[PDB]
Amino acid sequence: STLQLYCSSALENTVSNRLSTALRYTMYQNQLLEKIKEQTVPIRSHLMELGLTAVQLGKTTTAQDLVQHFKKLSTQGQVDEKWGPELDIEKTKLLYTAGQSTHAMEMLSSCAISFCKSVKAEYAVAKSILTLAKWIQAEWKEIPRIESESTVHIGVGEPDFILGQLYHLSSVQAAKSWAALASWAYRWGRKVVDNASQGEGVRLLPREKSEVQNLLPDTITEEEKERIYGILGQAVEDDMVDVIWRQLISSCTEGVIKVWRKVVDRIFSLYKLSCSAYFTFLKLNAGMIVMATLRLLRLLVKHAGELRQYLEHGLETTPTAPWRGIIPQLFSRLNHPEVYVRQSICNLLCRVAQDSPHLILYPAIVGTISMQDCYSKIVDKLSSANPTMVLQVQMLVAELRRVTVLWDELWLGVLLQQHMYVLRRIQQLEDEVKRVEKHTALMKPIVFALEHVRSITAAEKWFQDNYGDAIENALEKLKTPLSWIPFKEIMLSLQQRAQKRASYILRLEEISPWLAAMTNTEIALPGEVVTIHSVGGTITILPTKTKPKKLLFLGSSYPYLFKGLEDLHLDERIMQFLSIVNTMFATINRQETPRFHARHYSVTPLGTRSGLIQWVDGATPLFGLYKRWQQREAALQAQKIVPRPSELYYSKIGPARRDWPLHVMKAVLEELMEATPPNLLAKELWSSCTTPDEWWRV
Amino acid sequence: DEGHGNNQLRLVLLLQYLENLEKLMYNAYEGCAPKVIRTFFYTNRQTCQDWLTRIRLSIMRVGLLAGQPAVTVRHGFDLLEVTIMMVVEALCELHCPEAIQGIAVWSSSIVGKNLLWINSVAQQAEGRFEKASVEYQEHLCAMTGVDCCISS
Amino acid sequence: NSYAVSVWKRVKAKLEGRDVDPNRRMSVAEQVDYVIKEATNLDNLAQLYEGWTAWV
Repeated sequence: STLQLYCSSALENTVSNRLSTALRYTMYQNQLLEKIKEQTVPIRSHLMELGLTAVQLGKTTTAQDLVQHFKKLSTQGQVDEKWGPELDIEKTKLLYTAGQSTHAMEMLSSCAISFCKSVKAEYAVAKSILTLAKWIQAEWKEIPRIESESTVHIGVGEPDFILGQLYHLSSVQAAKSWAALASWAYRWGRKVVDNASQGEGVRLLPREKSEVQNLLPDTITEEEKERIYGILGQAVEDDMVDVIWRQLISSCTEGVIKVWRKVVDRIFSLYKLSCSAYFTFLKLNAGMIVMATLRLLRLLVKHAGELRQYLEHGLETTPTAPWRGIIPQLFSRLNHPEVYVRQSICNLLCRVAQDSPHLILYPAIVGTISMQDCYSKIVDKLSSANPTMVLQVQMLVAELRRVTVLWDELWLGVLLQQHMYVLRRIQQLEDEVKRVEKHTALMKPIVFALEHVRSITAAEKWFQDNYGDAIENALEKLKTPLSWIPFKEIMLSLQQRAQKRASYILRLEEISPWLAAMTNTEIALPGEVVTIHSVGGTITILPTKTKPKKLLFLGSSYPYLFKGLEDLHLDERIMQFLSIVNTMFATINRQETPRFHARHYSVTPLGTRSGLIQWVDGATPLFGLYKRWQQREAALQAQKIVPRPSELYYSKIGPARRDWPLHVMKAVLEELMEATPPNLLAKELWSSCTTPDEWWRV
Repeated sequence: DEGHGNNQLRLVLLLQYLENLEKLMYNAYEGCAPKVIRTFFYTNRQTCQDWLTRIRLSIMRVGLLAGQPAVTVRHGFDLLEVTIMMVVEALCELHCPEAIQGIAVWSSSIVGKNLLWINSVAQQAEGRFEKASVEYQEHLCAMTGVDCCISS
Repeated sequence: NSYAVSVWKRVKAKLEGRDVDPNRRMSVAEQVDYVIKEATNLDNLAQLYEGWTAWV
């Protein structure tokens, strides 16, 4: 805030500068300019500091106080200043061009595109802004070589040439000036290719060339020939579609020239996306980045043959590089239907793993367990050097898959699906007996499952076969050859074992003793962007719900959990989306005292129906405090839990099916809120603050 | 009352140099039995220059115009008897030329408007007279401050 | 695979502000107010499962 952050500093700075009786003249100007560029938004103070100063920024900041009030004159001044710095001053020209493009985002006066012809039309109009814009765009020749001469944008239909020319000239000389150009070019090339697939496109020079090629016979048929060539190039083995129709009417030599003309008519049509990808790669090399990465990935997957000469040439050769810790979606595109795309993705992954390989935490080792043609080459490539850190993570993934589910209880869970199947079989057997292998061979799926459970179970690693498999060989006594009453044996031999205690869980000495034995391992980064030092402490069965397994790591402290029979892949995509969102807030996460940040959830999928995620950071649940309040109320009433959380609703809903309340639940809701204090969490954060000032920030 | 139990909250929120959303909350919270909060928080939302003319306007029509000679109100926006909130409008004297500017106009306006009422008090004029920009008058005025000056 | 597209379109409409009405670009403030009203109405807060504990 101006006062008294800057106004109080400039106050004494002016005095220190007024006594000229060293270098107190440049820092004073910098302070005055910083006070001027605020924005937002004292206008009187800005004008005062401008007059005081009146580091060339003082010439561009003045152009913003005008934008705040006079858009036209402000744009005029900005475009006039942009023509000024012809000398080697890069940090100012790009900034001026960016500030003018945003102001030029109108689209309100409609003079830039309306004067687009003025580029080469013997221009004599209209306003100083247009003249300065044309004079600055004409200077591009005096210095991503070319954007579009005649056909790329207006030849086939595109946005105003002014914005493109400005974004291209802003490239002088090096940072973020390529993002504003690449994003615009790609967003407009998308619509260009859409309209092409819907319409068509052709140029005068190539059309005249084609007309003069197939002479003498006639140019009338050449009209339809060029029209179909344009339509095909717009809609786009695709090259063969051109000859498919070219050989239909004419059916005639020139077979190679036809494709040469079709690869040019569709050349300027995709030149927009080509320049977009070029600018995106240039910006990635020079330095949102995730947006550019996703844009390049979508441009490559959508169509790689045009222009492959750019993607295949810039991706492998120093992509960023790399961006492995930004976009993990490269694997989803590894199984592309066309060649020349995975060949480059593999090299990109190898390069990203060669440096900072911890970013790709189990990127392919988990994938190979269940695309595979490339995952195999990516594993060894990313695991050849220093095989200790890769073999360690492979054995960790193996142990995690072993500890999942385990399926020792899945047998009873799958057998419990016979609520009416076994009963129907018994009824049919009784009917057959009344009449007197059909009934015995009616449960073939249950028999197959009971056989698979044993085929997978074999030699607390010794307990799974001596405690779970202790009666597994006898649990199928009648189920194997055959009522089927002998079925609860195995269902209770494993269920009662867990029910014996609440947090029934074994230490690292369980089926996966390597954890307790792995007293030291290399850095693994189990779902993070470095502390996997030796091993966690212990695990738990999470008696809260079913069915996680918390386990620390004590990395160079970091809890996690397992999830059997759960596809922890969409969860990873949602966490990546949340990370991208949070990155979208970093631009505004600057005081911004309550920093915008959506709490993450580190999820690492270890195969289909599995996953290893961090349990939680320090965070108390709200239901915890609600149950605490309920217990406190129960204690206060007794001295005058249950609650229960679910039965409490039905207890006050009886005196009102589904049901249609309708018109009655809105009353039970009030009766419950009128009893439960609304300050349960409020007082929770209030007492949980050591100070009254920390309370406000919290 | 609510009138006094809200100006304190607004001033507190302003002291944090942030939390203008917390003040807009009360601005939308006025349903519990005013528009003054909409501008009381506009100092950190948009700027200190702005939200100053808004407070002046909110001071009417409980008094005179109170407008200053040069305020640039034309383009400066393209970026009940209380007896307490009136003096509580002293926030102007912080959004007013208090931030370096010509402050005498606002003090004269406050004096002229208080001439028609009572219980309106401004801030220390001696502490504001340090804007002379000349060591002569600066020393002539600083010697009157509550503190004891020095002699080299 | 016609399910993932149904969610992508829903997300694009929610970001486009076309969640409630696909023919009106509701402003950010209007969309926030609508979401707060729908997320705070006693009617909607009463037709929720008991496990949600909307009363607390």
